[PDB]
Amino acid sequence: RKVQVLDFIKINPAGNITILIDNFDIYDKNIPKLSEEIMKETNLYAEQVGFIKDSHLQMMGGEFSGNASRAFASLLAFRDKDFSKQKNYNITCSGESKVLDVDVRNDGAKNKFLAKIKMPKFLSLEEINVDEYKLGLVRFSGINHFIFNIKENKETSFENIIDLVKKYLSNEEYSAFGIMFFDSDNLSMKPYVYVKEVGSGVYENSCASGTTALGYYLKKCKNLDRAKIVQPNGWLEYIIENDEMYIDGPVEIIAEGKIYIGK
Amino acid sequence: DRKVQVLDFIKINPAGNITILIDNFDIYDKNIPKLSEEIMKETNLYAEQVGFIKDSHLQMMGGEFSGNASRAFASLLAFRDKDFSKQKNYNITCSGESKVLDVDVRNDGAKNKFLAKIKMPKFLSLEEINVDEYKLGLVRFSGINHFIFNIKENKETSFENIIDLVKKYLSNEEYSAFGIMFFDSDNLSMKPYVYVKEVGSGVYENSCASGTTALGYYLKKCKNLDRAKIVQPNGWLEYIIENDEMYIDGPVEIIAEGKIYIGK
Repeated sequence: RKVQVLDFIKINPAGNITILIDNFDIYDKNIPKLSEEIMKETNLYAEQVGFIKDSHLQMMGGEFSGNASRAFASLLAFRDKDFSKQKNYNITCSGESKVLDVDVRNDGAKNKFLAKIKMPKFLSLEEINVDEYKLGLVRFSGINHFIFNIKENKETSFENIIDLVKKYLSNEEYSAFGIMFFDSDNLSMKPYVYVKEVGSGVYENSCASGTTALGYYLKKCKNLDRAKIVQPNGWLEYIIENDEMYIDGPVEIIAEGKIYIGK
Repeated sequence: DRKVQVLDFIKINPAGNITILIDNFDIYDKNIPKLSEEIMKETNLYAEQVGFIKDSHLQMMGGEFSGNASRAFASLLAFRDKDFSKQKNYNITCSGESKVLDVDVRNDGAKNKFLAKIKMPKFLSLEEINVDEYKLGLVRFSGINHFIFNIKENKETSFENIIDLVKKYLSNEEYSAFGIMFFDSDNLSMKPYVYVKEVGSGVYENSCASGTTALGYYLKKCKNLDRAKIVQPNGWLEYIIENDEMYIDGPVEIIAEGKIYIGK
């Protein structure tokens, strides 16, 4: 059979492992099929994958990803003869209609960077009481984040909550949701993400949109304007300024070259 | 204090035992262990083991033999041989193996897919142990001692129960490592459980060529089974006993290659 050779760049945006495929039809029909192949452990590993063209980033499912957009912005600095310490890069991403002005700065090594990006605004902020648990609820365009504060609630297993949430959205149509298990003693967060297609949960290494939900929620409930939220395999800082949300974090270009898959 | 190191990498999938081979590097660098450690992280290029190439030699990150890695190296040689058609034998060497390794590489469906057969080290001991209520066929080797367990031929048990029982065996025996081949005769399946004193914990590998070898030896005595294809958690390897010599066959796919950037 035919082996298809693609141009790849592997990047670690604060643990949210991203692969970017270059010189590829960003609107190819088979993108979702080869994307899951690119991500398996039996191939190059990845938590997400995108297909770049000029200054656009076409995610595998037309979704917007703050972490992926920051990886793409750090890649343009990596490849820019003129980049010194700081430089703003304008890009576009599927799922966001506005041009994104990403502030990229050097973070030590030439492959290491720090990328800040403007994050979408929330559509609603509710504080909900489900059964005998308090939860935070932040509704975005596409995904609904839930904030479960470990300390502020009684002892329980995560699994009980993932099920309880799933019960809350029983009579509510959604494409995906997220539970941000938040530990106040540490200012840490374990991001959870269910989606309809996968039909199963996924504990991520870091979740940019989830950190904004966390951020919006700590702003309204505790008057916290910006903070650094440590996550399973990385960290992200949320910044609220002039009523605008921004997520900053580290980024690192891992590897670059060719990837051989079937056709 | 900021410096990027640029290495040539090849990512291969020898029956689920993800391998990264580094090319054109000093295979006797002091920093090899630390470089292998960072390259293996999930937050980096992912890998279960790292090798370092020099001509026809493969230098594993610690100086130890790996049948899967060697199979991956040979498959790479075939990948880069413009004259490889459908089958070709390749002569290579591997750290921790005093004898040259003639590897039989064959096409497996495409230019990146290969079937590679390799000769494996012979066992140093073969014996049937009987702990508490269960029996288990120890097949020792220079490095690791594998503990076969036939589940169809044993009473109802828990995997963890056995693991503990075996770990208590090894108390009075100095062991740098040990493994447990959970073998199911009905489906010819095998769950390779491994343990290391340094790690202090176990892992169920996607494949173990040396464990399939141990299984094969015990099956040749306990059944007179000379060869069989053993399905594993994320891959399959076939064992072939021939002229009292152990071979391991299996698939190897070339995943990717290019450059990797590591700070120093």
